[PDB]
Amino acid sequence: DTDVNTLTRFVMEELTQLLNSLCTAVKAISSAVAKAKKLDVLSNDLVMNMLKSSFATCVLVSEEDKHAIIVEPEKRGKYVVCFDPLDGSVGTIFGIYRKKSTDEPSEKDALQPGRNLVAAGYALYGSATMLVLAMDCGVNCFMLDPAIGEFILVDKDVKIKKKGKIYSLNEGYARDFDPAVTEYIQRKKFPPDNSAPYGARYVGSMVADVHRTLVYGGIFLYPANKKSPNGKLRLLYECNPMAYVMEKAGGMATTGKEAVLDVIPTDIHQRAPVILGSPDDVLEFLKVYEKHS
Amino acid sequence: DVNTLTRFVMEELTQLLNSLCTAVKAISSAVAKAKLDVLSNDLVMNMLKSSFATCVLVSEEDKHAIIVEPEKRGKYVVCFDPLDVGTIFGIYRKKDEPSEKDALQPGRNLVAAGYALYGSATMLVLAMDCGVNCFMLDPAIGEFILVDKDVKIKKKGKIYSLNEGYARDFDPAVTEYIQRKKFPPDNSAPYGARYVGSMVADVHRTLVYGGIFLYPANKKSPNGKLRLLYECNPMAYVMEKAGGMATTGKEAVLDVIPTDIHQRAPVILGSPDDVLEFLKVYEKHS
Amino acid sequence: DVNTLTRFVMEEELTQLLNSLCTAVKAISSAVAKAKKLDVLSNDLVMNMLKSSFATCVLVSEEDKHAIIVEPEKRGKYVVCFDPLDGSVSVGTIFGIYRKKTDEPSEKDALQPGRNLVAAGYALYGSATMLVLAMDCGVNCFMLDPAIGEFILVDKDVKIKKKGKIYSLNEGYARDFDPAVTEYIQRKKFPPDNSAPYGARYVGSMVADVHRTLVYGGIFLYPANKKSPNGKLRLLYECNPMAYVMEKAGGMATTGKEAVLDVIPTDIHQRAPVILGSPDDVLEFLKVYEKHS
Amino acid sequence: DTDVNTLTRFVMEGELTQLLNSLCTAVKAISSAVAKAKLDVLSNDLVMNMLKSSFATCVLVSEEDKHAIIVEPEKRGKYVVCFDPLDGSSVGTIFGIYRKKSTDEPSEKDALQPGRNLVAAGYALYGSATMLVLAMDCGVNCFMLDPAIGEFILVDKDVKIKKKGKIYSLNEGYARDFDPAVTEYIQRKKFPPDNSAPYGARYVGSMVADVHRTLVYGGIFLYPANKKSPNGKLRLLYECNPMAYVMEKAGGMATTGKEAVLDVIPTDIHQRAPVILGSPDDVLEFLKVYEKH
Repeated sequence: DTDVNTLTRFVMEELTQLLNSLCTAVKAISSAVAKAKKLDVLSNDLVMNMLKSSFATCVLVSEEDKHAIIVEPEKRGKYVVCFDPLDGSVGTIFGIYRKKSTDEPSEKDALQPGRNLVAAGYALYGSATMLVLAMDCGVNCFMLDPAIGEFILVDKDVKIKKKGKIYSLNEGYARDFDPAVTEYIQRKKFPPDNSAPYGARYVGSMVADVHRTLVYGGIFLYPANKKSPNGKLRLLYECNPMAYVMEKAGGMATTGKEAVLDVIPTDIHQRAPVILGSPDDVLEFLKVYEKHS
Repeated sequence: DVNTLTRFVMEELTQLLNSLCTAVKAISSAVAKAKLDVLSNDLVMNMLKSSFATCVLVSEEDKHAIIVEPEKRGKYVVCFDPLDVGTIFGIYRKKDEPSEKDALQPGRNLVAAGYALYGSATMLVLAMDCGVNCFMLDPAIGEFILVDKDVKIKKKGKIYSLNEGYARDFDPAVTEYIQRKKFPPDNSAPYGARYVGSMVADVHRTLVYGGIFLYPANKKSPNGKLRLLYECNPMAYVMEKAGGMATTGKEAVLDVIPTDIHQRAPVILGSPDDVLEFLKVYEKHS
Repeated sequence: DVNTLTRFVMEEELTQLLNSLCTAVKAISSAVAKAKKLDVLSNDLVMNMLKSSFATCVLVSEEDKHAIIVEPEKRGKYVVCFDPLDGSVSVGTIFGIYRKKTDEPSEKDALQPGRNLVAAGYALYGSATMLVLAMDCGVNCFMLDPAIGEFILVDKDVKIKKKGKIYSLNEGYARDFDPAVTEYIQRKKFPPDNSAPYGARYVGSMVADVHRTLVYGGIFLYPANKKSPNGKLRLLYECNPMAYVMEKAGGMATTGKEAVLDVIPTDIHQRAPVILGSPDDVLEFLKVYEKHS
Repeated sequence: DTDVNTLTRFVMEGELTQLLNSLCTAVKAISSAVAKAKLDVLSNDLVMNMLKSSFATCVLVSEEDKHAIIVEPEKRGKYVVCFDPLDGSSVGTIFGIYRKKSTDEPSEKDALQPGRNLVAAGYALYGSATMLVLAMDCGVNCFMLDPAIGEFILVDKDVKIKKKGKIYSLNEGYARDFDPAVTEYIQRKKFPPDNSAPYGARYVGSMVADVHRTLVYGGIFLYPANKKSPNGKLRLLYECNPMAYVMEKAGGMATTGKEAVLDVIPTDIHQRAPVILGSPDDVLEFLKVYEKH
């Protein structure tokens, strides 16, 4: 009340400037969402302009642009940012790297594995706007307080449930499942040990589904198959930030054959399968997966 | 200049809906800055009573019907779910001393029904005899504003919506229908699946995008799980007034005659082609 | 349980009229916050809202040369005189409501003395939007709660202080004041009874100055001057509503010769001098006025 | 809308940015609390806590606290802030920012600089819209709080005051105590020697509102010395100096009657100073009369 605990204060304990400009873009997107393809492009412009104006970034990768944006040298800082400004048509997803090579900034500075992330998270636009921010120390949830236009810390050092009771994927594409996913889903509905079957939830928007997985536990799947052999979600600005949040909350995220965060990308827009969530549920999937390998 | 819900309704019932809108705005605010369903129940009850338009009030939260004190008594009976997130409501004219039996009317008797959905924006869908209209809460001025007139649902959709987690307990007809959605026999494209787990959100998506929503009966749950009076009937009335369908499997939800205010009903609703297709599967398999 | 203006009115057609007026005030409040053109915007809002209420037949506004006659299908039994954006920081809305007292509605129905008022009040657009409503039984204050978009009862049966310590007028017109005003003002600064001089306040917007007078006591004057020899403020939709609020709060409102509320108007835009506020202060002014006539 | 021009981005063109960012947070929180209404002690605590957390300040002087606050060494930065957290309790917040001049341990004496040494100064005015006026070496800029996104947005660049206004502003209730020069100056406003139009009078009674009107419409604002108060009534460090700085950067004047407010060398953090400020032609006419006495 008299000691507002804002995201700025929490992070202050260049990166502060970066995240402040991002919060400004998230608040503006939140407002534009509340008063509603056009919104996609305007969200992108907002995030690009705010991140450039922070003096903290040198390379920006967006879902909207084929090539990385290289920041003008007068506005250039040391961070690389990959973002999805309006995921789900909703939310915003971001991942922040430190530039590693010492040469002139280029698309290659964004090709780091998620293990190299300095900070990642997402904003979920709903009745309230929530911002989940993962850093090395752990995961913290902030809520936009619309009265004062600040993100307030509301949940510190978030940890995901060890085991969940919800599974989340688009089962309408069952005809195309690889056998491992088919059997894993069968075990959730027909538990061979006579325990209670899992409930199914699928919002259809990654940020909402992932957020519910974090808060309530369970598993979220956007898996590969013979039709989409690398999955559908984008590694740099969807899978890697979500995998980083999950891992820092004590969860897991795998493509099925390796940790999402260990994939070394060659293309800023490459896709990745992803299965993430409560560690016991992801382990159970990886166990069914290996059986089919 | 400003096309509010009250103006639409005027062109007593207006006083009832005005009081309901006040409760809905208060709940919308409480949801945003979050026992919450107990607060929400009190809100809707207190405003409905203060409207001088109601006599019998049925809520998900109260075991018995609330009878309105005679000073504040009006003509209408209201069944509502204050925090289903969303708010659901159904409004009947009474027809004798007001009592719990006045709420035991088939949904066919509804005068008005609809729901509020609390998201990034707060939407209110209102169905009356002449159709369905959609209102958005403009928080700048605190009024529900007309944004979609005479809403009709698509004839056929591309989404099916149910908790597939319960598949082991499914009725074989539901099992068969869902199988045809994923593995279409006539070589058409499979349906997508969506299931939020919140009935207002799932029904609203069905109204807007088209498709089918199911919370059907099985042998563990022969009457389904949703409540007829303050969940199924209002949603069914909205669906029918938008050119869609709502069936229990055996009959139209709106034609069920309740005997208890908390009784459950199976519900299958949405686009008419899709509900008809389910009914076809339902005929041949139990 | 929420104590709204519409609930208060119902427990005491007038309710639809006041409901429609509240919607216009809420909309004006928002346009003021996010701001000539606003004058006619606000007039349109009030005109359209009152017409759609089905409760009015004759509408008089500052912005319209002649009285508006409501189309027969939307007609009701009430006459409304209003200033939609008085003072156009500090602005407000002023309204007075009469019952039509014959034949076909026309301008003459608006020409009743303020004594005949059924309801009157004002909205003050500040950091909070306040609505003060006067009816037969007294004055009540409502605050707009923006979280829920309703006017909430905040002060019941408001009574003005018997004697205040603030006087309020534009002393820039000192050269044009008649001798009673000059002597009265001089008594406020140099009290012949060794009491403490009054403070002076003058915002220059009638609603703000009158609301301060109501809440803190004192006296407000807008006498005639050389360029405004019949007074400056408009009798029908400025002085009469404020005079009715004052009298219903136990205060007074005079032209000098007689009660504002007893003036019988001849023209819908005619002006009046006005002295209003705490009864001891207005009585002291009247004693000076009588001495000079 | 996609290139939001925030106070932050204007100031970035970074300890001063951090300081001003943290001040903006307190101003937004105060703005909301005023709208939803011990407010001055709450406001004071909010400003102190935000300024402390900024890591940019070392000495804080508040209108509310007898003694200066010395910032703990771990949160210490180079700036000295004098502020009036809720002036008028129409209300506003006033601030003046200095750079510490000294290698000595931070103390009350670091706040005893002439206003000529200010790095930044200004005020927030809470109303229907919340405005922030910021004066820096290069001039005066006005920002409007956009409540949709919780950011101060640049709405008017390089503000200049009118050369001559038509409004004078002071509390004429104190007339019995006026120094003869103020008496004569005010008389000339009402009875102009040259047969020009008399000035209008406005006096809200809140310094931020009265000064802001003076800035926007021109004219003159006076809280002068007299025999009872030889040093005026308003406070030099956190009222007179910030307003004098704003005025001079806008092309106006601000005098005690004997010298520029900004050139007074303070000896006490709470000392008073007379202040006469506003349009240059009007202040010069005041100084003509004051010299005469």
